[PDB]
Amino acid sequence: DMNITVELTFFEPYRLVEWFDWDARKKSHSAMRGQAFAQWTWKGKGRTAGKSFITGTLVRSAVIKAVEELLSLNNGKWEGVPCCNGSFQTDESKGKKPSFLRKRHTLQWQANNKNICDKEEACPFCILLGRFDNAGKVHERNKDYDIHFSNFDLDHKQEKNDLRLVDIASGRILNRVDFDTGKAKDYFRTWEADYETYGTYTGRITLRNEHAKKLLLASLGFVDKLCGALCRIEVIKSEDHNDELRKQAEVIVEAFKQNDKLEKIRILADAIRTLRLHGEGVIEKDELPDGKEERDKGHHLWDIKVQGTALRTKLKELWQSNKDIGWRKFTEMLGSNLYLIYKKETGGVSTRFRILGDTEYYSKAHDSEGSDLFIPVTPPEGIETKEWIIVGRLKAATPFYFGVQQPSDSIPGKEKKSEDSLVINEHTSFNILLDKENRYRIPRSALRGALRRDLRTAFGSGCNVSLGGQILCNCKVCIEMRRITLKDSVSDFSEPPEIRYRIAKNPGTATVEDGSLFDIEVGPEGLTFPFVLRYRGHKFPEQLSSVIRYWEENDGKNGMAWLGGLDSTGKGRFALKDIKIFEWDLNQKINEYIKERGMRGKEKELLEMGESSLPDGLIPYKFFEERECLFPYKENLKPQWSEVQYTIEVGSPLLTADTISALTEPGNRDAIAYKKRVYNDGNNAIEPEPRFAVKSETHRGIFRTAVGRRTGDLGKEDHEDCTCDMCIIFGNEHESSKIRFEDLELINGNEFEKLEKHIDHVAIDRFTGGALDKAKFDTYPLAGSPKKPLKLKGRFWIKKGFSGDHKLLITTALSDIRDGLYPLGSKGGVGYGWVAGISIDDNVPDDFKEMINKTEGPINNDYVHPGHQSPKQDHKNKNIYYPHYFLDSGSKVYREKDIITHEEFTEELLSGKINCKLETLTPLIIPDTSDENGLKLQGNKPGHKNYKFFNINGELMIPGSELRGMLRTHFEALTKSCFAIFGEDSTKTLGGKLDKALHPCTGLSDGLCPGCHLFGTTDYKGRVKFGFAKYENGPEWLITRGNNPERSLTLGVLESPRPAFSIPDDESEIPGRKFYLHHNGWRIIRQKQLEIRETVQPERNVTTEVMDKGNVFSFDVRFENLREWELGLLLQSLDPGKNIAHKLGKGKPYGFGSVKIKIDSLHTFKINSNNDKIKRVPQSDIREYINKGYQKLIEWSGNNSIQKGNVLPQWHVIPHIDKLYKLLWVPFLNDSKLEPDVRYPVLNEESKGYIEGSDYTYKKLGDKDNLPYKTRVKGLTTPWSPWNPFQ
Amino acid sequence: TREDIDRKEAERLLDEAFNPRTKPVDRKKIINSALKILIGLYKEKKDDLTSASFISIARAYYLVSITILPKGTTIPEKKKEALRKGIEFIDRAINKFNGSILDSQRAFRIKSVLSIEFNRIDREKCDNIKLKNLLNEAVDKGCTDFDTYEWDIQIAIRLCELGVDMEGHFDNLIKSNKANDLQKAKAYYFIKKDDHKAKEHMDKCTASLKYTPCSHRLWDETVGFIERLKGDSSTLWRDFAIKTYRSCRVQEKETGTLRLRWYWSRHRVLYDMAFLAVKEQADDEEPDVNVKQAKIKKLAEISDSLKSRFSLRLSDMEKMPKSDDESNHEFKKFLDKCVTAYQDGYVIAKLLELTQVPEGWVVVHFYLNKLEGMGNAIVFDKCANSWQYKEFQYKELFEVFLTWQANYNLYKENAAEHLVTLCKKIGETMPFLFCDNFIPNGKDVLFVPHDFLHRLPLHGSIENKTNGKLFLENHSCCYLPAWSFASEKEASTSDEYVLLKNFDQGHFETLQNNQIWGTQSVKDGASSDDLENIRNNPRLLTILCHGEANMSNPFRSMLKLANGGITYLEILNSVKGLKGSQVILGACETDLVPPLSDVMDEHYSVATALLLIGAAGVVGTMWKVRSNKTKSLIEWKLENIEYKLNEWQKETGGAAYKDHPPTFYRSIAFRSIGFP
RNA sequence: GGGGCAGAAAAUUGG
RNA sequence: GACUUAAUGUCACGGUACCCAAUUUUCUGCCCCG
Ligand SMILES: [Zn+2]
Ligand SMILES: [Zn+2]
Ligand SMILES: [Zn+2]
Ligand SMILES: [Zn+2]
Repeated sequence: DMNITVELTFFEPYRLVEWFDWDARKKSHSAMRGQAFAQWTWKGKGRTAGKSFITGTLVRSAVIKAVEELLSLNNGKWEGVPCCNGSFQTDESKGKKPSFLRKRHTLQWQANNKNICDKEEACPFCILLGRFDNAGKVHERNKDYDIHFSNFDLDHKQEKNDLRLVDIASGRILNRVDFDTGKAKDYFRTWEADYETYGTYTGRITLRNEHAKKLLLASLGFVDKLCGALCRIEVIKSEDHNDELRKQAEVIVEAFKQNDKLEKIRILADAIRTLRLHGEGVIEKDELPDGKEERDKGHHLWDIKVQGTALRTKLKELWQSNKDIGWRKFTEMLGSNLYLIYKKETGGVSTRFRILGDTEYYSKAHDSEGSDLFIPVTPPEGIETKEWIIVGRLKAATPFYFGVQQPSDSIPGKEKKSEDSLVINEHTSFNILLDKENRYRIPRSALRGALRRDLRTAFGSGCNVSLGGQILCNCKVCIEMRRITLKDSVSDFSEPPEIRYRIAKNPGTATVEDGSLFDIEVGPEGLTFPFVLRYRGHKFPEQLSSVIRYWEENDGKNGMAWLGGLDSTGKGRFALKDIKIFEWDLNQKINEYIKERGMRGKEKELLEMGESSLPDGLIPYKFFEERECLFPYKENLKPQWSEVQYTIEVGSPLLTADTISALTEPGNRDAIAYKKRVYNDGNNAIEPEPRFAVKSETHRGIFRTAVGRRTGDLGKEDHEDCTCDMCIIFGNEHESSKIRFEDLELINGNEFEKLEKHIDHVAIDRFTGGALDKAKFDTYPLAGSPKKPLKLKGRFWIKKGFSGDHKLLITTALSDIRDGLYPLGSKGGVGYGWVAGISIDDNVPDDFKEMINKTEGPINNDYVHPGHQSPKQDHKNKNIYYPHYFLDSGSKVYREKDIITHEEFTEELLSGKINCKLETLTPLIIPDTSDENGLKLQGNKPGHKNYKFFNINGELMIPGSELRGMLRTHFEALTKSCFAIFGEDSTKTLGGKLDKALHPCTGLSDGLCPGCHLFGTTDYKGRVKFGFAKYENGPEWLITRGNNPERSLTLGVLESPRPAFSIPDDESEIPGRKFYLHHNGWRIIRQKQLEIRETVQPERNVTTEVMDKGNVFSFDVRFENLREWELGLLLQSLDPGKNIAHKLGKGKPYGFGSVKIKIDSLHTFKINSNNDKIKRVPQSDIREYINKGYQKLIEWSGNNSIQKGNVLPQWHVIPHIDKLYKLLWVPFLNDSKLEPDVRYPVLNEESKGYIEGSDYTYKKLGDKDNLPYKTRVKGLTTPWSPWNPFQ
Repeated sequence: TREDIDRKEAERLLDEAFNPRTKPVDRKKIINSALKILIGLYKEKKDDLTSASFISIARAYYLVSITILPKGTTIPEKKKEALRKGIEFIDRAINKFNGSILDSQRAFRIKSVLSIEFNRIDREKCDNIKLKNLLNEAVDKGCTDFDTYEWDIQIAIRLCELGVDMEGHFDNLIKSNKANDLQKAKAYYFIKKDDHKAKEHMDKCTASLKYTPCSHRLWDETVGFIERLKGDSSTLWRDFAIKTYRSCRVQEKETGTLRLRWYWSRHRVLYDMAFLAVKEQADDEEPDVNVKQAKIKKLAEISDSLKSRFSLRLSDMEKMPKSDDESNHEFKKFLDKCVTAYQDGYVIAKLLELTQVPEGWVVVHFYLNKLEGMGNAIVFDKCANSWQYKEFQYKELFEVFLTWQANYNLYKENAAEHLVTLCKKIGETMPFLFCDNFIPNGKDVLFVPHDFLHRLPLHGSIENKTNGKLFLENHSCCYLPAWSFASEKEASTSDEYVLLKNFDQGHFETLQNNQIWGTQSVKDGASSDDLENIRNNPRLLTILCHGEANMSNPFRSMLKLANGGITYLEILNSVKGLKGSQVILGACETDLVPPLSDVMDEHYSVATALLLIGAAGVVGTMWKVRSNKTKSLIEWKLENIEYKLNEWQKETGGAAYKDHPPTFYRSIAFRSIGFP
């Protein structure tokens, strides 16, 4: 007749629901689904505070189920007193149904009591149920109950005010995923509550019969689950900070807006978020990157004046003002506030409305009328029941992702919303699931869904889960899954996640689509989680053993546990390690199970427990079947995914840009390489150094683009309800992908010294000939060489069910990657990321090996231009010329509007590669500006810069950007194209003096010039790719005797061009492009070497290494989708003939760097026609291409009076080709005996290097008494006109 | 103005969708493109949007909600989502007043048709009183142009269904030609209480349905009108149910050997109302006996027409692969005809006779009527040439069957006492199969079961008495899934015996050491291509393997042989050399059909595919037994091919249920599934 | 008599 | 002990926030008169 004070403690996050009595429960769907949860009621008014509890009927149901199971174990007895089966049906004629109905099976046994239970005496089971009581179904006084359960209230440890809902609960969206398609069908919400602070409930049970006390106290220790969480039942005896940060972020945004730099604010936001990965010292020790030396402006954006001070000191003051919220919350809140103010000032709040994608569905918990059933289950008398417990750890072999909805939607009170209303999105598009202490989490539902998926695969058959149900499903999967209990996992790691960006490409123009950037949070690889599984039954299943052996890893085999939600990109493959299996017998060790409470909540101790410290009743399980004996394995689970592993060799620099890490790291660089954060398990830190990698998204997109171009499916405007090959292999909106890709990791990064290389680039104006304003940049890629290649190891998984044609498509894509059609990374058109070779591991399947293995002259132009005979062929060595001249075409440009696409390999067009060689006729200077000190000599004399030759890992090279710029200037001058790179500035501006047709092509509406059609623009990728040139043969290192290095030259002072000389006298116009003259003016610089190291300051001039004449370099030009005349004009621009050459490098006014390009081989391939290796393309058809290009130029000129035929073209009939070929004519090549004298004037006699009586100063050449302005401009437009006697 | 250009572009797209010349895929692309441009215009002009743009949004959502096909035996939530969004959108349209009169009446008519469709598809959300108030306000505005739009006619017919009297509007309702005959009969019945024109126009409607496919709306509304007429106790439903049954039969006649029919929800209630109509007309007093026998024969014909096909789902129709290239063409014309009928409704051997049995046979049909909750057994006797019928209830039998199913699927051999309880419950619930008047003593009985009674052992029923006698001790039983599977011309005529075997865990090595299997076709380690090489009509084929049951498609239930096994469709296609061949299958039925959770089930095993091929009979097991029992059956059939199965079941200990229930479990598991 | 430029322009989410 | 349960009947451990997208396109480390 004594009370019992009971406490229940939760060891897992449990579930909460709002309280409605009995009819308002039927009004709501969440309340009908939310029974058997914990209940929340509001206290007071305003919907802010309340209290939570657990009803006594739920505890009564759990105790009744435990009593029935314990009586079923001992064959209807407990400690010697037999029990009857009891009653579980109610006739509707007398009395009402008891407000809850049972759909599950009821365990029964043979009743051998030989008595019928009456009111006067009854068994413990009947008196525990409450059959023969005075109270039933209508409440009265709290006496006349034989056994009574009170409500269970939350034991708040410290007394405070009324507890809030947002301090205890948090909302979350769960899912249901179809098995055949791999896509969700519907969703539903729930409230999850904390167990660390708010997981203890206290109640009272009153029993007025000392005959069923032992069964009740035993059954209290057999309850294992309640409210969606593991439990143990025992018997006892900052709005102001957000407002301040919004005000200061408004200050920063206005300070940026005054400088007309609003669009950087977005970028700045991301940078501040990246500062959560570092410590606080990056704002306290000032480790943010400083700018270039001797620059008045500092960094790109860390040195913008905000109300008089720099941005870094403003951030220091802001961190001193807000030190009480931590570093992480400060960075995240500042980033979010800056993003919100940017979105407000721009004008678009990003509405986020979705047409027909919600489908929120709750299971109809009400019973439709009919189907009130009673199903007894009778176990055989002999049978044994056991419980198996499996303990281990989960390890992430790849970066993982567990998706969650955005904050300001996971608020438990304010879930009220409407269909019409739009939803404001936040800074991060895809968030990750975390704990309250910012720990990483594997939820129970994802583990249970993955186990259900692998069990359905292992059985080979199963049911799709039905929600509105009156009869329990008897499929095998469901029978086994009704006996499995899991537990949620949290790591011991509380560091911030990593942001990974993703774009999407437009296949027609090969550039980025509009509105396709997004960012995903990923977790580190190598993290470890606990793993607990329990199974209660009569025998251990073979399919469960097959799934456990599938998930674990060993030597040779690797784990195959796919959890999470980015599986096609390879995110979420786990492995199972440290597996121990223990067995508990229940027919003889039931008291020990009751006493130890099943080790619920003490499974961490079991992993480190020895053999001799186990409790009583728990034995190690020895009959665990090995992997080669499991028949559901190796028939259903092993052939499911197959692995292809390969290695790519890249013999060029490789750059996959980051652009935010370059902002937040020291060095002051524009684009740096991509790095990963890998976690270590032996030492609990992350790692000291990162690992360079190529993303899985990138080479997934490479494979997809290759397959789509070979088949022809990229050209379709929509892929909704599509059965094409690309949508079958790579998935769509309605189907998941049949192929899964992983990252490419660098495997040979320790064989290098100085892994990263510094390469700087510039843009050269077409008129002035110098560098353009704000057009200088740097890149920091990985240093790959033709003799020191980078090796990247990658992997992709393929599914069972593939046909032969799709395997042929994948093999053809791999062969296209091996041949070099798809370069990795960025800046591929200037030679970055060019694939040199492939290799395939020997454990790749045999059919793939056979498919990849089975898929494996002195050309001259002989044309001679008649050079300008009045300068040098009349007077040999008595004239002085000007080092640069101007080439003037007309005004008209042919603009084309049917632009050639990149989405297929068209039938009539051409694609292939050219192998070319380059020979130096004059000395060549290509500096290496990574090291300003270079050789030596900075310590002896301050100031002076000295460089070496350009090299990667000790191999002399010429970059592809220089060759591309030289060939682009030649092609645009040949084809009368627009001025591609131009600047508008001080003496009106010189943009207005240009004709409107020669302005650069902006947009695709008006069309594209031939240069912008071949070489590309901002919104159209080009169709030519230039590679890095390698040194092959010949001499080296031009030797001057008296010099501090032997292979060196100290050059003269060289400064910026002045357009005031070229266009004076306001009624004048820009005279076209600027070209330089071929001469041996380097001998004057060489012999006058002592007079240069004195008589001028060392700060002005530069010292460099030089190469002699006769060197040979080799390089490659690749092309796709070229017409015959475009290829003809390209082959003519490469090799314009005998005695015509190009200009490359430093010191072009002094005569350095005359190069001759000779074509060695041309190869064209046609993959629309069936197959063969690449052809040879002999001399006749390439001469036909040159003739087609000449006829196209004749048609563009308009003078159609010249006939057509198979005659060798004389190019000098057209005027501008004649002017161009006179500008690029070499007068010392055919063993002629003439050399010109080309040098600049002297500027105001008695100055440096004035010859005695030449009268060649700028005083007597710019004073209008001789040579007026029109004669001066005409003297710069005619090539090779003499200046010292002035024609 | 550019906004009017965008609006007229959207209306041009919607009127392109309205024309009955476009395909469903083109309709989907056009209407979702129009919805994309309208939602972009909404995002641009969010609060400065005019009312008519919101009206166009709701109209586009109605056209989207038309073209969503129902997958599964329930309403998809995409349709309800589209309907509720179009209701919300038109609500904020009609709260945005001061349009013209045409805009106001157009908004009210769009809201009316949206509320009508949402009330039809969902009842608890949209009650009838809200529909009454909404349509009363809509006709208070004056949407009564019955010569222009059919939507006003739908409003009128729905209001006459609800009860708002519209005898003032009756002449305009009848004189309109756009209203078809069903609305005319509904108007004549619901308002004027004139029955003769209603009977005429209902006869025209049931005559019109004989070429219309099953996926049309008129079937659904006709059966709903018949059920409403039945609910108020009229006198015209008894003819209309039989007329609609005859129309559905003559329409479903137009299919082939791939027995499929479209799944619509009100098929079963139509067949139940037709059965109840013919049953009541047979219960009415008639002095001529031949009319009564003809009406009982019509009951049997109704049951046969229900049992003939098996009503595949929609996602199973889209999901299943393509083979043999002509059955693909018949399947594709069936599928595209059905879907174009579904959208076109909304945009604007020879079969034997029932008395052609051999002499000395009694035939028993079953029909579970879900409306009255009863079960009817129809008996045909050939020697007396008579028809009779009796009734029973099927609730407690379903409870005992589910108890046996749960106990079996947990403890396979130890559910023998629940098997005995189920057999005694069959004998108690259906006592007429022990009476001499219903079934004569000593005649072979053929059962044609239709429900979960396919799974019940009928031969092992126990008489409700003290010393109970089994059913199989005096009668020889045979089974059949439907009467349309029965055929003539056995003509075995050959003496070749073939074996196939894939599983080696069963101890059949003593059986493979036999000398009867002396032909080249006998082999261990069988495959599907080795199954399709059987040459010319073996007398006895024995397949020993396992089974896998697809729980949605009966076409994908497979026999576990090598190289992926052989499926139902491949048995229908590839196997040709099995005419007049007795087949003994070693795999149990429980591995070939999924376990059931409803009272109704229609899932056909591979044995009926063997019957459709041409086999003479299939002898199999209902549940899992030991391998030695199948070995003894195969040996007894090899030594003796003429003898019946009930003598073997009696001899081996099939009458020992009171003392040793494992022998009774192993004995009565064997069933012959083929009619001579 | 004397050094400049040291990044610029888009895309920041949609099915 | 009110807020806050009904007692001969609760599978919610009956449901993976899932599917689809290449951080990319263009650019000579160059160079003279007040
Ligand atoms: Zn009792
Ligand atoms: Zn199931
Ligand atoms: Zn496609
Ligand atoms: Zn251009």
